[PDB]
Amino acid sequence: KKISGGSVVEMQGDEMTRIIWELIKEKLIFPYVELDLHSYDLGIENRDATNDQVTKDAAEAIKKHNVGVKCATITPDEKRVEEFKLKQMWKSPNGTIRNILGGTVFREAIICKNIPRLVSGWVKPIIIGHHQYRATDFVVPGPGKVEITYTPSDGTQKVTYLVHNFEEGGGVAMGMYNQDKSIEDFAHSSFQMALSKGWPLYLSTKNTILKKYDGRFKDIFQEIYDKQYKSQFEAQKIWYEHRLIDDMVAQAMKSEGGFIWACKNYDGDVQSDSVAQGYGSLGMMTSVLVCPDGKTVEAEAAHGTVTRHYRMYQKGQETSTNPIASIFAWTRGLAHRAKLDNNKELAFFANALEEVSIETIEAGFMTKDLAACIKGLPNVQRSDYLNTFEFMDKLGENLKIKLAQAKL
Amino acid sequence: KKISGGSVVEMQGDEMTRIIWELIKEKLIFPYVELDLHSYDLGIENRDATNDQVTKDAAEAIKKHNVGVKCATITPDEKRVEEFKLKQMWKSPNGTIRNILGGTVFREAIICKNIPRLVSGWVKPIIIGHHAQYRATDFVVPGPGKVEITYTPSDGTQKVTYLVHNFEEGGGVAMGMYNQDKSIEDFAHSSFQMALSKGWPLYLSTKNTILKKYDGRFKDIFQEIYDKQYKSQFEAQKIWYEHRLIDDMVAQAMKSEGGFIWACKNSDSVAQGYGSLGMMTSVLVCPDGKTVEAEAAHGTVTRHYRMYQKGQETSTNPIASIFAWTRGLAHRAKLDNNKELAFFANALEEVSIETIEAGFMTKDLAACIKGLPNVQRSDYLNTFEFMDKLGENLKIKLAQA
Ligand SMILES: NC(=O)C1=CN([C@@H]2O[C@H](COP(=O)(O)OP(=O)(O)OC[C@H]3O[C@@H](n4cnc5c(N)ncnc54)[C@H](OP(=O)(O)O)[C@@H]3O)[C@@H](O)[C@H]2O)C=CC1
Ligand SMILES: NC(=O)C1=CN([C@@H]2O[C@H](COP(=O)(O)OP(=O)(O)OC[C@H]3O[C@@H](n4cnc5c(N)ncnc54)[C@H](OP(=O)(O)O)[C@@H]3O)[C@@H](O)[C@H]2O)C=CC1
Ligand SMILES: Cc1cc(-c2cnc([C@H](C)Nc3nccc(N4C(=O)OC[C@@H]4C(C)C)n3)nc2)ccc1F
Ligand SMILES: Cc1cc(-c2cnc([C@H](C)Nc3nccc(N4C(=O)OC[C@@H]4C(C)C)n3)nc2)ccc1F
Repeated sequence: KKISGGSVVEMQGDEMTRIIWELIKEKLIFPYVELDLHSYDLGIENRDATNDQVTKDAAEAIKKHNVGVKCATITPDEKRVEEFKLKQMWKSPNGTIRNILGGTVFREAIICKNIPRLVSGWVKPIIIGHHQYRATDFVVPGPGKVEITYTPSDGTQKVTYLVHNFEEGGGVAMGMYNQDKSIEDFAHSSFQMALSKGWPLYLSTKNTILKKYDGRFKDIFQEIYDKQYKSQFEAQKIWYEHRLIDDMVAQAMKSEGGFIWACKNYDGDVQSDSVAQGYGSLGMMTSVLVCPDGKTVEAEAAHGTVTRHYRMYQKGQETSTNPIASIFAWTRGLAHRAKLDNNKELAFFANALEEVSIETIEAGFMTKDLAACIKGLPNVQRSDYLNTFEFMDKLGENLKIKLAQAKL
Repeated sequence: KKISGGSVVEMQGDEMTRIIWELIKEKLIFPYVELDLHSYDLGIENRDATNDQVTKDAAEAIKKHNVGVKCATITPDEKRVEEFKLKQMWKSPNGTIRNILGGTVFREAIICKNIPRLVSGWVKPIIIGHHAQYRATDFVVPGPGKVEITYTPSDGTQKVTYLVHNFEEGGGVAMGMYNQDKSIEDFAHSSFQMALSKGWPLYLSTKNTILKKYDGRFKDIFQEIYDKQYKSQFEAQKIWYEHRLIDDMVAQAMKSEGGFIWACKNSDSVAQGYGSLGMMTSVLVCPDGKTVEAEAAHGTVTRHYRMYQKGQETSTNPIASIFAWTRGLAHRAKLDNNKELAFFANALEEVSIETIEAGFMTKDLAACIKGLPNVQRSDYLNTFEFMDKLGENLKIKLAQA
């Protein structure tokens, strides 16, 4: 009866998202899909006990099965250690996975006709790809010479570059780098994303300023395009072009959306996440780690565990947490699984669940944050929204009807 | 009798803005104000004829007289070298001026109650200043090996060597960048001076959680300069200074109503995408608190100038160019304690906002309310009709006194 799903590496998480995650599987995934699930408990109470081995095991499993779906997890800080009696302030589970699997992170917001966009003209989502987190910075305490050097590993002559001669007083200095392989893995991930979506791709740099550094990004993309993708792109009526960041900002805002934007100097936490957080649309933002093979993906919600809401849930208070970015972690993983397995039944299910989600909201049934995008952050009434469990139920009902009406 | 405006440095420019700049002086400035006008022609052909000496002299004149008002200018590229048969690709005049004067550029959008904002909650303008990557040393790493950054103090008692990266698999790129304390101090002074001038609070944003040393130094110097030199001046005006992590600042700004100064350590391209470039001012604030260079945030508007050249009707927004004059004249009035000039510069800003708020505007403003496809010929005024309208309204405002 159920749809064959195939091999999927699941990762359980923490707090409010963990609550939502189970509701998704129980009400939206499992009644219709039978999966070869390879579940890992990346909850903090199990990550500490297993000495963050569950995190390492989860990562190797995604490499093996090619499809990973991750719940949001608590990234440990000093204050969290007192709450769980933590044996160590462990690494970020996402940092660990990214270091193991590699690849480019692509962000995408979920668009609904009745939910205003920051730029009203955006009817189709904009997808942003990006690799200062690698920088080595320090204080210069007084006069002296700061130099940056390259020492070949083969014993040949080191090359010296003067950064600055501080004649009077001190200041600050830093060194940054990028590996050709990382730039190549980013070009491949971006060209494959544009083909898998049927949208054009743009790369933005400041190669007029950082002529060598950014010039290398522009040349690598172009080299990979012309030799491995130009024909495949031209046979989909789409394209690839390099843009200076200034022209790209303006172009993006005058656009209708529906393009891929490979952004070199990009701070996703700020330019996407913080803007989304301030706009009140974090619950509608998705993230997908796309490895250079074109086979390995790890899909997740761009947001965190939603701690504030989880506390109200513990304190017996009613919550209205948006589950869409969480559902879309599942739908994006299942869509990629279907692509690999040539599974038309699974490809349809992933498509139908995304549509039910968009359609329910468009029909007037939504969580508090979505109601706030319409009415204004402080202007929501209880009658404007459905709570966490109420919304999941409405999605469930609409998913049933939609799947029954599709046979014909 | 006309107002005695005093010493003002003016820089004439290029293409569409040159046409607007001359209309502003003839129609809005010269009928009410007399100036001891130090006028420099930064038109591309004059910069070429003088080997860019006019640009350096204009900057020297701003330093001497403290007030500069600048028209947009062509920055030569390959296509411009050919178009004007230039002796060489002359450097940006703005770069030359900024290099000679020093200081921080603050951008500010002009708000009208009938004109939609990107974030509707912003009912008051946000003033943004960036620290100004351009003094970096970047290179290509040909293959495996170590990239290290070293500091050697002048005495020679020490040497610290930091690993940037040990390239183990192939090549890539690397770069080194720096900031002198003086440059950070100057940025703090301009920022505190801007906040004191507007009577608005100031926020410094950095990524000090990641660049703990590099950005922590910006955080430390701003706090130290504030505590010793500005804290009492801020308390007297009931304003405040605070540091913010960039992530929190962006979220906070999105939820804000505006009316603050934002010193950014990491707008006009956002204004261009939005279709509001003609409503954005730009002001270079020197750390001395005496020298100011005011201009529109936009360029010469070449696309519109080609239309004007071909007889075709143009609807170029002149407000940002007007606000370059009002801002410079208001600073001149403050340095000289000239109530009449202060009154004039403020009234010209009010007239501008009132005219737009009464439904008399340019195509870009009409497109902001309605959207460019739905814009009908009658929804907007052309450059010249709009300038005449502002002129009529200015005469009335000034007559009612
Ligand atoms: N990939 C991952 O695993 C990530 C994990 N985290 C972790 O999550 C924890 C909490 O982080 P925090 O800074 O609060 O970031 P969150 O994204 O969890 O929450 C930030 C705020 O944005 C709003 N928001 C986010 N998602 C939703 C949603 N689905 N529905 C409704 N509103 C939403 C809420 O606003 P309001 O409070 O106004 O309701 C929320 O408190 C930390 O322990 C952190 O380590 C953080 C980022 C990523
Ligand atoms: N400070 C300075 O002196 C600056 C000079 N420049 C110079 O200006 C020239 C033109 O550059 P360009 O890239 O076109 O940048 P511009 O800012 O001159 O124009 C870009 C576009 O923005 C819109 N726009 C800008 N100003 C106005 C206005 N006042 N009213 C209505 N719309 C406006 C128009 O859009 P639309 O086409 O959709 O109508 C315009 O074509 C170049 O030679 C460049 O070097 C550039 C920036 C600053
Ligand atoms: C101009 C410009 C844009 C962006 C940018 C950032 N993040 C996205 C996300 C991944 N996708 C998307 N797609 C459609 C709508 C939409 N959003 C929306 O309406 O409000 C909320 C959210 C975003 C503004 C966060 N977000 N797109 C573009 C980045 C730099 C820039 F300079
Ligand atoms: C956090 C954040 C901030 C900013 C931003 C950019 N530029 C400014 C300028 C200097 N001032 C100002 N002030 C009030 C309104 C306002 N504008 C407005 O509403 O539409 C037109 C114009 C600008 C968006 C061009 N512009 N302010 C804020 C942008 C995105 C963000 F995500």
